[PDB]
Amino acid sequence: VPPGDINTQPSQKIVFNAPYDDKHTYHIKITNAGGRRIGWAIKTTNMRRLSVDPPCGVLDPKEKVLMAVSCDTFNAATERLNNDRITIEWTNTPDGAAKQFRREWFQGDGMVRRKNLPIEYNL
Repeated sequence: VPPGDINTQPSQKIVFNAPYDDKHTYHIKITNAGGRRIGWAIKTTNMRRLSVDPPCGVLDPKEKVLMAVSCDTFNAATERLNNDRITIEWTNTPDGAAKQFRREWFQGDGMVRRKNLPIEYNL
């Protein structure tokens, strides 16, 4: 069956504040707003600058995880600011699955749901 939804905080996007002369580490609360257990994974678009940790996990119904999105120093006057975003994928976990993330959940026949959280740089 299709995966239920998640809630994230923040909900629509993530904003990083100048100054960018130091590394900053923001968070994201991901909550599983559905009726079944889900496995989830995270990407970002700019991996020399931006990071994610942990890059995946499992989440029972109503269960939450706090996730760290890091942003390294960079010259905000000079470098790319524009098409960055975080991407969360999840799917329902197979029947009788353990609570350790398995990439092959994402690969066989099934459904994958995603949500993007664009990054904004507040200069």
